Amino acid sequence: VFLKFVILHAEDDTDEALRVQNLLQDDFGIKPGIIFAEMPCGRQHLQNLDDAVNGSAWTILLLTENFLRDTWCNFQFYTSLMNSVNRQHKYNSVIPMRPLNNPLPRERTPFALQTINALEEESRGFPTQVERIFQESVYKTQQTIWKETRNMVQR
Amino acid sequence: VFLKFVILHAEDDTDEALRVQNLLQDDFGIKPGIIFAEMPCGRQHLQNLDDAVNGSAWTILLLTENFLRDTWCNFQFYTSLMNSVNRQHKYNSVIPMRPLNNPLPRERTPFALQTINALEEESRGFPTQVERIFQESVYKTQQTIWKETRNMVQR
Amino acid sequence: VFLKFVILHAEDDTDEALRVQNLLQDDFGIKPGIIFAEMPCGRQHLQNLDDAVNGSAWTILLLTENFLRDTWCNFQFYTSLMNSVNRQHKYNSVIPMRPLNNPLPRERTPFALQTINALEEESRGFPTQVERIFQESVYKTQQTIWKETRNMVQR
Amino acid sequence: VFLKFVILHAEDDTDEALRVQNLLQDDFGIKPGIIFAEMPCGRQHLQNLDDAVNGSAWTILLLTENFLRDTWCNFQFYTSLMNSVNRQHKYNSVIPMRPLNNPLPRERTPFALQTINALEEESRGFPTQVERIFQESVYKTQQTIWKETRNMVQR
Amino acid sequence: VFLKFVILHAEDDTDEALRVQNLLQDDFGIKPGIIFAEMPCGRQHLQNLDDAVNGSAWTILLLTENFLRDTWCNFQFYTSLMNSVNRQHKYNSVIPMRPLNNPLPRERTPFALQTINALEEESRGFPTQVERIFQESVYKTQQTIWKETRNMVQR
Repeated sequence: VFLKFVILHAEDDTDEALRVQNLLQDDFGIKPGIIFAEMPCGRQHLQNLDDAVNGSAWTILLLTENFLRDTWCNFQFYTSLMNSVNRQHKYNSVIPMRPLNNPLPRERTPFALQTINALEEESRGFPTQVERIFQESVYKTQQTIWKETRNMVQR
Repeated sequence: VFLKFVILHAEDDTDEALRVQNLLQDDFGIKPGIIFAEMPCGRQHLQNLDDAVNGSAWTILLLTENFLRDTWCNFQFYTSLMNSVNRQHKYNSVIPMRPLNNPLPRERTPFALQTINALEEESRGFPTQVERIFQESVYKTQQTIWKETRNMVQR
Repeated sequence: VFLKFVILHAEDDTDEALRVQNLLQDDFGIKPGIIFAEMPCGRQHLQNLDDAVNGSAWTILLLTENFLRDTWCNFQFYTSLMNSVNRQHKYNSVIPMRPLNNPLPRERTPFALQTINALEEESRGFPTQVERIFQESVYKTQQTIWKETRNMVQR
Repeated sequence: VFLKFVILHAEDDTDEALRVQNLLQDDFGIKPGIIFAEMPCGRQHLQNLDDAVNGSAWTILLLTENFLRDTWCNFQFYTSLMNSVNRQHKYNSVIPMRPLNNPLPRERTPFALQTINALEEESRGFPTQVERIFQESVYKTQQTIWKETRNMVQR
Repeated sequence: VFLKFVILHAEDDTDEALRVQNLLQDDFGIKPGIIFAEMPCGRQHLQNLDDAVNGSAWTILLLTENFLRDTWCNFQFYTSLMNSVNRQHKYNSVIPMRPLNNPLPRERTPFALQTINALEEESRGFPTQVERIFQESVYKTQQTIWKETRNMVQR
């Protein structure tokens, strides 16, 4: 399995993540895709995070007003940022998007996100920019590598 | 005999274990499966535990609010954890699941369980994640080995 | 009589038990202490086991390579494990220690022991950890109770 | 007892841990401090881990080239990470430090560690940064709480 | 602690940063001051960046020929630029200075820096312009605020 998109969320906002997940899968037909919670039960969350980073092309940060309020949440996506930096194959995989439900405002955004275009479903821009960018060839390039990039790990 | 699932329970909660056992067997058709109490009478509980660990693919921890309250109960599943660690054939066989009847809360969970996805029949997630995971091939792989893994013990 | 330590051994290894017994008594001055064989002649072994469990603070499992090879040997220390679980006064009295002479290896250890720190005279650790733990107050606490715990049985 | 530092190590590297332990204790006078192996014999390793987490101010990860190669080793420090996240009293207690003996290289570091400053005795930086940080008041603050934080557990 | 100056550098050029740091501290007596590497060990680099931005009056960009060659380096000082824009208290705190060791040439400078006076230790100008500008009152103004600006954060 390899995902077109993965949503990172706080459990308080899983309905929003789902809603987004639905919107992503349903409207765009962008499937398969996983939210952090679904990852195989009975395993370590950390290990699933690492595997999840590998298994997803793009990495959606559900920028909910209190997404930052829980410390470990800050820790989790930090590693994702590095992974985008580390591997060309994941370059810009980390997609900050303000939710509809209580988006994080610009007043206090962490500067790191301020340096990046943070999207929003409220905006006219989001769907056209996704359409223009999140396309077969862009995904095809990523997955084609991924599979062989993990065959090495299974030989 | 080899089990798809084995439930570990405290005698105070055997009705819940049964109910779960029924739900598992009845709804999913996941049969055969045993709860700790049923193991052959007249034998040592410890020895049955060891054999039970071998005889079951997955190992359900009935995380009842007072499941931890009895010390030996803590001892019992500790060994199961090791067995998951020890043998690939039992990797993640230990499935922490909060019951419906007075589940153990997150306030005081033993950190070890906190590191793991603990399931719950209250959740929307549990049945779909089981369906996606607890499937013929996954069980087939485990049992196929088990039988020969014990023929060695009976030659 | 109440013992600081009791050694459980197979007759094939009594020299090792003795050697250990000597080392324990001689080096540490930890006296008195008994090995399973010495228990009063002409009595039932089982009954001596029960009394021996009561009469000893700590309970050394001479983990010789074939200590497990004789079935009843497995049965004997099983009851000791329960007694540690049953009585606070005997909590952790059961001390698995790999001998010098052909210690049981980690390859096949019974998982129950794997969950526990099993000591070894080969290690640098064993003597310092004993010194730090097996001390007057720890023993004093146990014996002080024991005596009155059996006066009840003799009134 | 409460420790200024605790070293987490794989048994293959205990000499390095010791050497580090010596260097820490001897050069800086930072005493007392324990390595994972020393924890009271005859007890469960897991339980000692939990108590060890409580008993130490700082938590040194002996990042030896094969420290990650053993799975349970990965599991162990995962819980420590959470404990740093969970309790302010342990904030940043988890100190990743590359050993002298075959340090883990940056080529394959687990991203989580990549997000953190990992120290190294090879560097000019390590001793001055410790001196500037690991100081009476910082330790005093931690221990002063710890003692009362466990008096609650012993009342 | 509050710094007169902070140097931002790539690890390949730490000797230059040090040399500059020495020159700054030694020649001008401008102390204390920190280079990016020194920030407290065991913490997140990003968080230290944010705190470092607050803790320094002026922010030296070690414009080494390959300072831009590493992408995240570009990201880091971008946030600093904003902070100068955001807060009057940090207005022009960001001081681009070409090093002695392989300075970035004007041929390919990023236009943003081209709009700004970029200093150079090779020039006659640098020391007199620093003397005329980096003076007690200018620093006094900044620190006096800083301290109370963080008392708000610690009340």
